[PDB]
Amino acid sequence: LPILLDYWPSMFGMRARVALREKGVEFEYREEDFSNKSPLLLQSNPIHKKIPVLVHNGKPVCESLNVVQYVDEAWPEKNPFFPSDPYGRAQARFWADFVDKKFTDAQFKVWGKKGEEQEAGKKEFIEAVKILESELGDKPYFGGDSFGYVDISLITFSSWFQAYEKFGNFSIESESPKLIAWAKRCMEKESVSKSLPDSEKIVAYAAEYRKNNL
Amino acid sequence: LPILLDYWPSMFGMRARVALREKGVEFEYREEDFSNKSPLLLQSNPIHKKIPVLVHNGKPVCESLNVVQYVDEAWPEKNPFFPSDPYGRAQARFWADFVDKKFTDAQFKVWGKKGEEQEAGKKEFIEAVKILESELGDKPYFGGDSFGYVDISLITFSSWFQAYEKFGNFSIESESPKLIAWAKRCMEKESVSKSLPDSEKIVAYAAEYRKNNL
Amino acid sequence: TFDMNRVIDEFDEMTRNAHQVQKQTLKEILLKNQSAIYLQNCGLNGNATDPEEAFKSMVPLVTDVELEPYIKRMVDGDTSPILTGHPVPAISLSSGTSQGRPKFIPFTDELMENTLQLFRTAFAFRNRDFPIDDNGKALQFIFSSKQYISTGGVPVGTATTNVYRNPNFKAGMKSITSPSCSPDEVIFSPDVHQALYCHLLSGILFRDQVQYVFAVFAHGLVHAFRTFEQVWEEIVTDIKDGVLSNRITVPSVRTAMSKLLTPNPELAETIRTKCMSLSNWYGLIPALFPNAKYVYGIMTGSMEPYVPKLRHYAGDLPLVSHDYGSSEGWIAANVTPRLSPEEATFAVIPNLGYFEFLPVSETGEGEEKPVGLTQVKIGEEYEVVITNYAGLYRYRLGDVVKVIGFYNNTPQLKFICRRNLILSINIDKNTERDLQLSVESAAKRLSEEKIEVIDFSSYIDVSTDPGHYAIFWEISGETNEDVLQDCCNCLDRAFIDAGYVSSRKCKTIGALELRVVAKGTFRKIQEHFLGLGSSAGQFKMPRCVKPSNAKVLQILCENVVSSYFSTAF
Ligand SMILES: Nc1ncnc2c1ncn2[C@@H]1O[C@H](COP(=O)(O)OP(=O)(O)OP(=O)(O)O)[C@@H](O)[C@H]1O
Ligand SMILES: N[C@@H](CCC(=O)N[C@@H](CS)C(=O)NCC(=O)O)C(=O)O
Ligand SMILES: N[C@@H](CCC(=O)N[C@@H](CS)C(=O)NCC(=O)O)C(=O)O
Ligand SMILES: CC/C=C/C[C@H]1C(=O)CC[C@@H]1CC(=O)O
Ligand SMILES: CC(C)C[C@H](N)C(=O)O
Repeated sequence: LPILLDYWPSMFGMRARVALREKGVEFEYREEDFSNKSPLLLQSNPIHKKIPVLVHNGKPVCESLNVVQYVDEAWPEKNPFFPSDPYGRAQARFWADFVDKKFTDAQFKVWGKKGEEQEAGKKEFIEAVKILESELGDKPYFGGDSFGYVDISLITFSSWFQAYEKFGNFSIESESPKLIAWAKRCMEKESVSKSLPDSEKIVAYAAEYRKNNL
Repeated sequence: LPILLDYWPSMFGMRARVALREKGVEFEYREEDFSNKSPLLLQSNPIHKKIPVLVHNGKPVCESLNVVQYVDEAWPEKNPFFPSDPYGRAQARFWADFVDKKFTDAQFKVWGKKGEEQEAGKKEFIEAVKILESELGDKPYFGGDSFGYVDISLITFSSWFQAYEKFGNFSIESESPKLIAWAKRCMEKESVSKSLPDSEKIVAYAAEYRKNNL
Repeated sequence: TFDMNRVIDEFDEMTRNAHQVQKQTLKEILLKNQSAIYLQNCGLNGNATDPEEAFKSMVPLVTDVELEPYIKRMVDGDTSPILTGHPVPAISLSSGTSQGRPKFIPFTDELMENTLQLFRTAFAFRNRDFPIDDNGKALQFIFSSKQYISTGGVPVGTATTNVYRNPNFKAGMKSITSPSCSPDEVIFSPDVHQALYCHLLSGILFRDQVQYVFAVFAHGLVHAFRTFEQVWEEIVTDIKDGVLSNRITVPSVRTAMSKLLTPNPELAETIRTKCMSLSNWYGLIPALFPNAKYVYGIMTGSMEPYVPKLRHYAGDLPLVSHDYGSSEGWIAANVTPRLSPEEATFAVIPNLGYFEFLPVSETGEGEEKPVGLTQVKIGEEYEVVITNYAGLYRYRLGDVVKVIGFYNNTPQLKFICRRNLILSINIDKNTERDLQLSVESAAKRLSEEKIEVIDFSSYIDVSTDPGHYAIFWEISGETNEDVLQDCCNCLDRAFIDAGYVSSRKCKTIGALELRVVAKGTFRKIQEHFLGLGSSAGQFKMPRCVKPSNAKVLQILCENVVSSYFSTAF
């Protein structure tokens, strides 16, 4: 039984849970007090001390995207996230690397910081969701003709979309609708419809974060 | 012929070279001017314009580890960079990204800064040098039983080792004989013997860089 | 003027002249309504000394497909009248479908007279068994918060909506009911779930004055009381400070409640103790109003499964079954309302229409010709056939009844279940599944708010250029727009089929409009339907509105808490 070290609002912990539940594993979730990082966690990554951590054969598997391809390679018979070709693989990896850089830091800016920091992040994330909307083009998903690699990668950001809508006092949807549009599409998968906690609470954690650091 | 849009001083150019040359594939190298970027380069790399980008069969592949992985995946018939096991691959990707971020960030602090941050970078690079040493022991490579994927990502910094001993004022040989000697073994191969440009050139450039930009 | 004794004796007379009034109702409906064009089809002219026999010999049976086009021409820009007397003041729908697609039935003022006299009579019998204080109040989970106007400029309305907004609603109902506790503005609020929330609050407002707790439906009641379990601490915080929860947004409702809001920390103390003391919320309704004589509504058939949970909430208080009839036609009222839900029956009122019954006896279907209402055989089951002021003449609603016995000269009828089902291929689909995909797909973004979609519907607007699908939701709670706008996009994105792709992209028929409505809309529809009174089968809701469909339609547009045209595309 796969043991996962997770965090209720971890977008990355959610990358793990979404990946695993998308595949077909029954697994156990353990919630972390990062104030007190677990004995098994502090043995899984004694330096980052960071999650998600899927534990298999007694071998800690770490980092979110690392973990989801771990998901591919651990049960390679039923639900592949990549298509057959190497190029398509490189494109999906390409875009997961996209998900991970200016996109994450920009959202981190929109709910985590304010003022001069804020608007930089706000145009960054609208720029992000726009290049995004452009590459979505038409596809149900992203990483293949079906539920994909990076589907898992960026779907889990759409419960924080509420947080972003409110602190940014924006609405990331009249500027780029097909994206959020794609998101509540991807919500029908049982992988994300049971792995991801509620947004009002996620919005509140962003609010606890904010109220702490003003 | 494969098209490499590259920069000769870049370590990451060199990994494209090491992976491509390690294989046996014949390619055309294109030296890129950031002041006057090639037409092919804007089209190949619209979003970030960062070298190297390999054009193959009219499809572009960009970024560092991704080009290497594409190269390994595009030509799986000869010398494989990764292990057959998912988990071993797992370790490799973890270590490759490891070299690219923390080792590399401290790395930029080595050749690219002055003062207390330089001092910080120096603390950081010798330590991560020690942990690179920790993962290793008494062996030739990284990614596989021969020249491997993580060797690919990290060996390119060996051209820059002369600059780090130089600007770092530190003994990587004395504290970590293992990493450097690992570098010189990889240097025995034409893959690194012909992909790593004279360290004198990059080492001169870095100083010239220092002089020129505040 | 409502008097218990005269109305009951009069009704008794009516019950014993049941045969006469049925006849007289047929002669009078035909005189009043003689010129209808299908009547030319049969050859009728009216009156003479052979009227009743001639009516049955000449007038054939009709289905939904035969009735839908005709009164379709009545509603949409052709304000032209068709089958009873004049053009109609309102427009309706039937549960189950006309070949998978919308059904429609006409509305007249007489139905309002039918309502007022029926409730006068029903209230009397029940007040006879459960006498009330005329200076009290009552908890009514009742709405008519919505009126829109059709594409031809003619009002299209539910039974809730046309009664309650009727100019004669207030004065006619004042004498036979305990005054609803909530203001007319809350009842007719653009935000009903919050207004239901204030309706809870409202009956809660005059607890000691409350004589009874009323909802049309028991599922309505269970809905309210489960919701109670949900929101009791929020209500206590809201009413105590004299400031309603910021949840509440619509201005008219905000003004009404603000007229009623001032700080009172005291009662909060009482409520937290009382509500904490309950066991799994058992006997919720007696807990809230210790002195309500009864909980009132239809407790049989489809609602029978909800009645025990309501019993769980009502404690040992009696659940009194409500009467049995509608704007399609009223048939029966409960004249022994103290009867338990398991033994509950309804006695037919014969002045509201001329009704006939198709025998099921043989095997299937039966193919026997129909006998008279009093000519019915006791113990056996028949399908109700309707002739009346509702635009249906010897109409097959498609529904099975049982004869429990005769209340004097009128029959007592009994009903089991909800399903009047034979179904066909719709053209409002986007098959039930795909449309269901659309609701469920759009609903998860509501889910992150801890909300599920309790129900849904859709409408084709050919008034506008380009036309547009309007998707409608009944949901558990209030939330922000950004998600609901996201919603609408998903309903577009969920309709899997290609046809949708060419037009919505090409815009030959316009952007889907997600008009989000509040609580009980689809409940009122079910309320309407099992309360249709011809029927054991009335629970199946039409999912997508053709120009024909009108029940769900009435409650649809103004009650839209928030409405959106996709900012997608
Ligand atoms: N069962 C019933 N419940 C409530 N009101 C009824 C009922 N039957 C008849 N009515 C009277 O009929 C009046 C209006 O209903 P109305 O006929 O306008 O709706 P309709 O849509 O045009 O027809 P329908 O209700 O049968 O589908 C309602 O306002 C109500 O007063
Ligand atoms: N980009 C990283 C995300 C890592 C990250 O940002 N981790 C945070 C949680 S979101 C963390 O673990 N912080 C450790 C702590 O605060 O204790 C990845 O590839 O997953
Ligand atoms: N993302 C690239 C990084 C390449 C890179 O850093 N290239 C250098 C050229 S020396 C650069 O971008 N300099 C930044 C600039 O010119 O603005 C990769 O993975 O290869
Ligand atoms: C006569 C006034 C209202 C109509 C009757 C309705 C109620 O108010 C409770 C149930 C009943 C449903 C039904 O018989 O149509
Ligand atoms: C009380 C009634 C007006 C409810 C009605 N049966 C309807 O929902 O149409």
